[PDB]
Amino acid sequence: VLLLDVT
Amino acid sequence: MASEAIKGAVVGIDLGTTNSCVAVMEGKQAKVLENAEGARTTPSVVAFTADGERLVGMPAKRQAVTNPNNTFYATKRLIGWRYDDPEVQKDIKNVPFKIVRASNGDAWVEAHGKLYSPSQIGAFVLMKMKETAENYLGHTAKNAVITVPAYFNDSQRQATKDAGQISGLNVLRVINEPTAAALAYGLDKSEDKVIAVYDLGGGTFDISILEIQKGVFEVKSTNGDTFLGGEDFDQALLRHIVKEFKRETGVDLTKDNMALQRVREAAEKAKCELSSSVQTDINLPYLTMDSSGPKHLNMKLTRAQFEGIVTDLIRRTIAPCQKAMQDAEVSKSDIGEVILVGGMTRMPKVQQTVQDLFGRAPSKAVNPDEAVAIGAAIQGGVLAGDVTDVLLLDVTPLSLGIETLGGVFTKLINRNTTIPTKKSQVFSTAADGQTQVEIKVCQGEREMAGDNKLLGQFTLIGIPPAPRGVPQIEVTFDIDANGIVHVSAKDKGTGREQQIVIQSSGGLSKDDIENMVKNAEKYAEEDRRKKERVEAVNMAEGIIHDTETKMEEFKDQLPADECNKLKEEISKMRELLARKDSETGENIRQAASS
Amino acid sequence: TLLEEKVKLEEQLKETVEKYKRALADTENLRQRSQKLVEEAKLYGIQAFCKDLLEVADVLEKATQCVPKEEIKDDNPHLKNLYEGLVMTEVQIQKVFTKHGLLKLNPVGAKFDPAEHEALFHTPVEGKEPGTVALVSKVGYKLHGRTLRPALVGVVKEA
Amino acid sequence: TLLEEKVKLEEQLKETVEKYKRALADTENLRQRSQKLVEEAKLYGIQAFCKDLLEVADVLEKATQCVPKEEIKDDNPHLKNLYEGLVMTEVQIQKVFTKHGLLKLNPVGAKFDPAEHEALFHTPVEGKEPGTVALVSKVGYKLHGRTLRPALVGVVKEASA
Repeated sequence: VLLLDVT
Repeated sequence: MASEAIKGAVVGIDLGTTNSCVAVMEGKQAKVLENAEGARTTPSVVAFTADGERLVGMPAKRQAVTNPNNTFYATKRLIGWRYDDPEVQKDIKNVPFKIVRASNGDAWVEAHGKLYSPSQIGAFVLMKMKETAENYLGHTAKNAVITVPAYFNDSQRQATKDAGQISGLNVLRVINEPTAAALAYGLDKSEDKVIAVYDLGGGTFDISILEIQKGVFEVKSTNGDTFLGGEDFDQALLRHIVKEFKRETGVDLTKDNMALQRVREAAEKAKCELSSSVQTDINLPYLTMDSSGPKHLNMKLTRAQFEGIVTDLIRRTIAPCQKAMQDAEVSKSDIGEVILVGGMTRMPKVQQTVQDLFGRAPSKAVNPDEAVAIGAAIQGGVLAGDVTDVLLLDVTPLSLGIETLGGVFTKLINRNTTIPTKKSQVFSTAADGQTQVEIKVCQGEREMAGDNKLLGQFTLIGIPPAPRGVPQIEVTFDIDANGIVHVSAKDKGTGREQQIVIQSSGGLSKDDIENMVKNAEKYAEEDRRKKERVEAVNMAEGIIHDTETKMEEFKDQLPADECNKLKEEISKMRELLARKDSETGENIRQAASS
Repeated sequence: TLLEEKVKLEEQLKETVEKYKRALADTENLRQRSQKLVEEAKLYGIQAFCKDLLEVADVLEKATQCVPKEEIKDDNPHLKNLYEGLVMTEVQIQKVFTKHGLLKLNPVGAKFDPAEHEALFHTPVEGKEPGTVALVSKVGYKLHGRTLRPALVGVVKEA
Repeated sequence: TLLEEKVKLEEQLKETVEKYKRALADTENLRQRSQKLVEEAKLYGIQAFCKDLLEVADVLEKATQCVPKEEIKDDNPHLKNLYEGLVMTEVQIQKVFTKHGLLKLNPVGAKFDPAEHEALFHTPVEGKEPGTVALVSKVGYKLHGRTLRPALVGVVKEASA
């Protein structure tokens, strides 16, 4: 449910 | 007439007797442009060659020795004056270049049998300045606001306007130096007051008593010393240094040439240093060469010694200021503020003299070297540009963003960002098979999710199944004017969008701008360290999950007992002592080949 | 009919004013980014200059220090003048470095710090705290609070 | 009053549209100028540091030329080591200078160019063409076409006859 970050 | 539709760039060319400066309005704060050589002040020297040239500035100061009869310098003392004038008659004797009378009986200058008015020399200097402004800006700078001394009568102001017109500049208005200084200090939007400007440090000392009634500046009185400037102070310090060297050793540097220049530069550096520290050291190794051996200068100079060397020069600025007070019909109690302009006004003795002379603490907020240029730039920007529109443009009080899977706080918009902006950033799913994505919007400056604040929360529900990293979600902030932030999350490819109108976007406008930022800078290295640690943990667990997924795909004839680096990776994970796990992330072995 | 003109003009005014504020707020962010880029470029250039400038100071310091202070006497004038010139040049170099941010690092007796101090060797020394700089083999330098070159020092161990 | 009010407001609409056009022009100009200024601050930008190290370099050169070069023998070993250390410092600082474009200006026989040479005397010199450098009283320094210190030269003058 926790958004990720695109590298 | 109607709106002139200037729609151009306005520059303030501070045309001085010896040095000049040009400034532009870079949005909300003015900026001083550097010339081709990287120096902010262009010398106002125009030199002509044998066949024909127009060398202006340092390429004209350098050549002056070989061409002393064609180097026109300090010509702003001849502008607007007739040939038969006492000041011109005293000036003609000293200046090497020829001064001739024009057809109209005006004091002009001569170069290789050609007539040059004192306005044309200023025109050439203005041309150099416009070339510099075009080099920086990129486009043509057509409109300009030139500055003249406060005692320039109508004829000399008209001559300056003619000089500005000759150089291809649209001279909006010709401004006074004290008015420009007041604008630079910020007294345009001020109540009724009587201010005095203290101009010491150039080729002349000027003191002018200004009034700011109704919002316009009226110069009540002007005064000052003509033969007093910043060169005399440097010469006094140099004379002291050379006398002390001769006393200590016995060699006089006046006969020398290179040693004199070295001593002059050291004296200038020490004088510029004797304004923030009590003492200074002057070291000039291998200053002179003698039969008995080289001699090295080494002098310590205290602030009291320098204040005693030049106390007569400072005290010579006491009578003209008092007479300016008397003529303006004001006393120490009627002066509302004192304005310091000039390079030597940073010396605490000079400011002490001004305070003792007006009864007011002088304002030292604007660099006195570049106050006239910046003030002219501000006035020009107000006159024809659109800068007050940027002034009312509010800025974001504190940075915004969203949460991250590893607890990081991604900065989508920084702290000091103008309010009417839109910004977007793509993001992927947390893990494989995830269909629920939640967004946590918070405001703060620390590199942590919940350590600053929490504006609100919303969940973007509904994602098609896909492996981790493939789905793309566009979290875009649509903060409009008047601080109305429209946080919206967009799922690229499919529907099910989300959008919120979170309030309290800087509603609690207080000292929080300066006190949540004060403790954020001290707690920065530790915050960066813990953010790096959590990022290391995140990529370590991602790598270990990928390795586990690849291992659980291939099992037959797989002797992966030597491939148990996941155990040591986990052991390092449960260790709050190592710097980072990036060097230990070499756990992506795929010798099984699917 | 004519009433629609007021509504259309008001809507167009609102949209155009918002779009104008958007246009005038993007240029400010672009200008701030430009200033940040210029600052970073200048800082990197100056750091590159300092990394090469350190060696001159190191060489001059070693050359001057290698001469013992006992032999500088009036019966050897050529060495005395040269030594005075060299020490004055060294302090001039250090003054110019300090003026432009390049600060020295001579933590004599200060606590060990991995950010600025590097432990060349470990050896217990009587009278000094554990993990304390007893000696400095090579001097370090700092730039604007960020260590440009860690100081090579000796760390007191436990005996 | 309604019609004139509408006309004035439409005129304001056209004015703010043209203001938006000017804003687009302004931001494009700002982009171009930023791209130029980053390059300017990359090539140059060490100008203060170089302008302050010029005097250290000149002092080291004067120190190298100071010693009479006849007393540097094995009789005085510590003067030998110190002189070699000073010469090593000189060559190291000259290698560091030219790595960053800091080229010395030593125009012993070039034409007098006011953009890089600060004339000191106009002495007449026989056998030399007018407009050249009779001697260099101090070597100049420049980086990337931006002179930092003119070479203090002495030009020659035509014969009075």
